[PDB]
Amino acid sequence: DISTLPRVKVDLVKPPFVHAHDQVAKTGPRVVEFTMTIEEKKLVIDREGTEIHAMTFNGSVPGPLMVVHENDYVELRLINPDTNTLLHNIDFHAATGALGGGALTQVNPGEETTLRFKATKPGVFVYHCAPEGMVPWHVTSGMNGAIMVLPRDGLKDEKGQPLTYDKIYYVGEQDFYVPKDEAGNYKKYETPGEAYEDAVKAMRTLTPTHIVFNGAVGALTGDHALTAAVGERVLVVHSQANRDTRPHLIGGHGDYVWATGKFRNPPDLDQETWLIPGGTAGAAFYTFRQPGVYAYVNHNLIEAFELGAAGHFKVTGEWNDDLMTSVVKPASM
Amino acid sequence: DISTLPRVKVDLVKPPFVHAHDQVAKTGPRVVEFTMTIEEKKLVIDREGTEIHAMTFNGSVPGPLMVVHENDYVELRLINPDTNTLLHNIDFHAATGALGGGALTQVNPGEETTLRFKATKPGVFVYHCAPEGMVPWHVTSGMNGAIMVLPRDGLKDEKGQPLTYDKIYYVGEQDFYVPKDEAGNYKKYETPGEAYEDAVKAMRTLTPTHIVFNGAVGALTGDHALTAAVGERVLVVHSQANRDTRPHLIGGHGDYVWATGKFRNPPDLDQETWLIPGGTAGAAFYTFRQPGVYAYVNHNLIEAFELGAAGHFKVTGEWNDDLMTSVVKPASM
Amino acid sequence: DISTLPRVKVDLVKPPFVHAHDQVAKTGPRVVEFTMTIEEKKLVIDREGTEIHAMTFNGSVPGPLMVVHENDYVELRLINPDTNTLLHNIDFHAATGALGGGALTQVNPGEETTLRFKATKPGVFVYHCAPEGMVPWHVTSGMNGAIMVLPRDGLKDEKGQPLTYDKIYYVGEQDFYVPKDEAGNYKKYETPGEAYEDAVKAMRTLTPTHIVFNGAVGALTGDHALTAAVGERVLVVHSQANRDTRPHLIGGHGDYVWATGKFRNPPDLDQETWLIPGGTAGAAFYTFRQPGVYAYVNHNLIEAFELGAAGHFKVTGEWNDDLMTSVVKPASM
Ligand SMILES: [Cu+2]
Ligand SMILES: [Cu+2]
Ligand SMILES: [Cu+2]
Ligand SMILES: [Cu+2]
Ligand SMILES: [Cu+2]
Ligand SMILES: [Cu+2]
Repeated sequence: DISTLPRVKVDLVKPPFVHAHDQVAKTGPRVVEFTMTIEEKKLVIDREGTEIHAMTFNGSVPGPLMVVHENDYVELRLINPDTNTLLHNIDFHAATGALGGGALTQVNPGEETTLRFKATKPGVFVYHCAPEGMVPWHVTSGMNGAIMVLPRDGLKDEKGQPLTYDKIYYVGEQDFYVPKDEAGNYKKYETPGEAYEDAVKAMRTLTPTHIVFNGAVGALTGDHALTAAVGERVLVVHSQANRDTRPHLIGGHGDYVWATGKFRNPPDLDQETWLIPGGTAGAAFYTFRQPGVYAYVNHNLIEAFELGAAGHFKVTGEWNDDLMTSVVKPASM
Repeated sequence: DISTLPRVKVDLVKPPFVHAHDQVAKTGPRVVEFTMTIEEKKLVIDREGTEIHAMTFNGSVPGPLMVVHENDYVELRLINPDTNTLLHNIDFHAATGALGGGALTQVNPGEETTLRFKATKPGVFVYHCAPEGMVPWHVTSGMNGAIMVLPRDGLKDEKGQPLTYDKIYYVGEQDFYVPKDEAGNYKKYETPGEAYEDAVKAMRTLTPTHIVFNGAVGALTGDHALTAAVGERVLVVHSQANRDTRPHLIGGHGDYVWATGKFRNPPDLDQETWLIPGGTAGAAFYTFRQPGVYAYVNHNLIEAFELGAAGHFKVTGEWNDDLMTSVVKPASM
Repeated sequence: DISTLPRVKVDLVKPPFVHAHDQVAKTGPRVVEFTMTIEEKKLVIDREGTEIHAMTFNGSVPGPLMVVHENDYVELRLINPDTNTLLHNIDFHAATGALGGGALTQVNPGEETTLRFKATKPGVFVYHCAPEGMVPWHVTSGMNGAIMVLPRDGLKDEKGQPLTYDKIYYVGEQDFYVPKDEAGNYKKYETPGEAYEDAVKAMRTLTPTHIVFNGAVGALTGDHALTAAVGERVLVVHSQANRDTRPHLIGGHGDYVWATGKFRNPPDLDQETWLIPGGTAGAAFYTFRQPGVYAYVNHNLIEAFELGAAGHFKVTGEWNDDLMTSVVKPASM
C-alpha cells in the first residue's frame, strides 16, 4: 500500500550537475516526488548565433537527471504553462506501460498532470516527449533527459565488489536539424506550425546540422568545464535520445562502462570508446590518474570538432611521469 | 552418414509469423528441408503509393524465418522461375564456406539448385542474396531474411536457467533507396538494367528514403499489429541485412537481449534499446506486464516516425496500477 | 626505475602485416622502442584515379600496428621531416594523460620528439594525429593506426583457457571525404591551406566518398589478398578512428570477438557481424574450416561494394562436404 510509504521531495538541478542522492539506499522504498515545468524558449546553439525554438523540460537541454533507487516509486508532476503553445507529454524508458507514461501525460498549455510509476529495473534510462504525430520534432528540439535507477546496494564491478563514485555528471548529447535554404544558410521561423514542414524535411536528411553537449557548442568548456582531482572516481552518465553516439575521454578511458546503461549486467572494462545507441543512456566510471585538460567527445571526430559534440574536463593534481613523460621535447634536427 | 538421418519437410509461413518448431529438440539431428521460390514483383511501400521493383525470397520482404537446431543440416531447394529476369543466389551467415553458399547457388531464371549446410553455431543469422557485382542492389531491393539455429536444449538465461517463449515474431527491417530526381520526387523504371545506375547513385548517398518493417510503412499496424496477452513471454527476432538499427519497445523493455544474436553468449538484461549492426540478426525476450498498445520502433525516431520503421503490439489483459498509474489526470490549473 | 629495464628496438612493417612479437611474454617488462616518420604524400585511392593529399605515419594508410605487452613502456620517436608542410602530433588511446600524448608531441616540419608511456591496459587501441583545431581533417586524411597491448600471458577465451593465433593481420578502415563540385566530380587542390575550407564542408556532410581497407579500393585483393590455410587460427585486428564499422567474414564467423577490443573482457562468441565504434579498434579470432575465397567486408554492403570497404582472404586446403555441399548444382527445370 503506497500511502504507507515515505514521500521525499527532490529539488532538481541544472545539467551537467545532479541532485543530491545516496548511492546505497539509507531507507526502504519511497515515493520520490519530482516536479518539472515545460518551457518552450529560444536558444542560441553555436558561436555564429544560430537561434532555434527549443522545447525543454525545466528550461534546459538536456532535461535534468532524476535519481531514484530500484523499487522506489517515481511521482512526477508535469506542468505545461499557458505561456507555451504546444501539447507535450513524457515517455520514461524506465517505466512499464502506457507508452512509458506517454499515453497518460498529454498536457495542453495551461494543464498539469501527475504520473506515478514503479522503478523496477536498475540502470540509466532516457526520458523524452512523444506527442502523437510529432515525436521526432519534439525530441530533436531538445525535449529529452534521463533518469538513473540505482540498485539499492549501489554499483558493483564485474566481480560483484562495490564501486563508489566521488562525483557524477550528466552529459546530454543533442542532435539538431536546423532547416537550411538552397545556399546552405539556416532559415528562421515565426510559428512552429509554419516551421513544421521544413523541420520534417531537415530531419529526413538524417544529417544533423549541430550535435552538442548540454545544449550548445562549447557549453562544457571554459568556466563550465567539468572538474575533478587526481584520484577521484567520476561517473559520467551520457544520453542520446535519437541518434547513436560514441563517447571517448581523450587522455583517459572508461574503466567500467555500461554502454547500454543497465546495471544488472557486468560493466565492460578498460574501454577507449563505447557505443551508446540512439534512444539509450549509458554510464562510464573512471578514476583520474593525471592532471590537466581532457577532452570528452563523441568519437566521430567530425561530429565532435566540427558539429559541436566536445566538452572539457579540468583535472587538478600531481603529474605521474611513470605513466607518461616527454623524453625529448619537440625540437629541431 | 547423412543418408541415415531423418528428413523433415518444413512448410514456411509469411513474416512476421514463424513456422512450427520445438524449442527443445525432441529428436536427434535431422536434415531439415526447405523450399523457397524467388519472386521479382512490384511492391507499394508507403501511403503515397510509391512503387518499387522488389526482389524477394518467397514473395515477401523480409524473406521467411527458417528455424532449425544446432547440428541439424539445412537443405534448401532454391527456385528461380523463368518469369524472373535476374540471376540470384543465397548467402547464409549461419553457414561455413563458399561465401555462405553464395558461390554454389547462382541460379538463372529457369534454374533451381539445392544446397546443404550444417548448422554448427546457435543463434539468429541473416541470409541474403549476393550475386557478384550486384550485392547491395539485391539486398536493398528486399532480398534478405533470417534463420534461427536454436540450441538443442533451447534458450537459457544469464545464469543458465531455461527461457521458454510462448510466442515468436520475426521483424525484418528494410532500408530502401528509391531514386529521386533533382526536385526530390521518386523516379520510376521499366527495366532494372535502365534502373541500375540510378539505383547505385541513390545507394551511394547512404541515406535511405524509406525504412520499413515487414515490407511497407504501417505493415505491422491495425489488423496486422502483433499481439500478446499480459503474462505471455514473447521472442522478437529482428534483422537488418545492410544497416544498423536500434529496436525499442515503447512502454516495455528487452528483458533478455542477444543484440548480435548468438545464443552461446549470455543475454544482456533489462535493455531499453539495443543496437543490431547491419548484417546481423538479434533477438529480444520480453514478458508483457501491462495491457494496451505498444509501439515497437527503431529508436532513431526520425527513421521510425518519418521513414517508416515502426510497428505496434496490441496486448490484452489486466492493468497493474502498482507499476504505473495516473495520480492526477491532465487538467487545468 | 626505468633505466634498469631492458630496451628492445622494434622494426615496423607495412600493414596488413604485423611486426614480430611473442604472444606470451618471454621477458619481464621492457621499454619497447619505436620510430615513425610522418609523410605527407599523394595517394591514388580508387580505380578511377582519384588522388588525395594523404597524411601518414610511416608512409602507409593505416599507420603500422605496434605490439607490446601489458606494463611494458612504449617509447616512440616521432619524426616530422622538413619536406612536410604541416604540424602533426600523436594521441594514443592506450595511454593515460596529456590528451593521449597529443599535448606533448606537437612537431613542426624539421622537428622530432620522443614520448614514453606505460601500457597499463590490455587491448587493441587506436592511435591518431590530433593537432588543435585540425583534428578530423588529419584523421580523415589517413593519419591513424593502432597499437596492440597483449596480456603478459596472451589471449584467453571466455572460460579463461588459452587462445593462440597462428597468423595476425591488421585491417585499417579509412573514411575519406573528397570534396566535390556541384555536378559531383572530385575537386583537386594545390596547398592544403586552399583545400582546408572545402575539406571541412565535405566532412560536414557526414557522407564519406570512399571507405577503404589499407588505403585504397581493392588494396586487399589479388596478389595482396590475405592468406590462410584450413585449420589455421587467424587474428584480425580492425580499426576505425572516426566512424562506425561492422566487419563480417563472408563464408565464416568471428569465433571469438572483442568488438570494442579490450582483452580483460570475455570475447563474444560465434559472431556473424560485430560493431566497432568509430574511435575504436577491435579484434576477431577465427579458425578456418573451408578452403577458397572469402570476402572480408564492412557489412553496410553499400559501404563495402560501392565505396570500397572489402578485401579478400584466399584459403588453401581441403573442402569439407559435411559442413557444406551442393546437393543439386544449378540447372534447368
Ligand atoms: Cu514536447
Ligand atoms: Cu523512446
Ligand atoms: Cu537476388
Ligand atoms: Cu552478408
Ligand atoms: Cu597530422
Ligand atoms: Cu581519439
